[PDB]
Amino acid sequence: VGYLQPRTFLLKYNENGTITDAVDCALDPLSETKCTLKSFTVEKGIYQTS
Amino acid sequence: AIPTNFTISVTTEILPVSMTKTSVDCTMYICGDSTECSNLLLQYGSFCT
Repeated sequence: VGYLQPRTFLLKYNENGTITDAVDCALDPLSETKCTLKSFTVEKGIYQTS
Repeated sequence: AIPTNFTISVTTEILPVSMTKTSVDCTMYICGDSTECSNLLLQYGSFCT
């Protein structure tokens, strides 16, 4: 049993119209940067967050 | 006219190079500590980006 919480989730849709990947935008600074840049594979470099 | 004597002078020129790097947070400058303001600004996220 789990309690759902209102968290921002980034979804990745494929060609079948179904959700195949979900990223929790509120969990880590790297996840926040991925949600802000709308990407899933960030390279090397510094980034500014909130 | 043919120059005979000579003098030595030093010319100083002032030229800027660069300035200071600044960062302006869109959320902290528009809303800050609010929920409805952030929900309304989410529609204008492209501008802040």
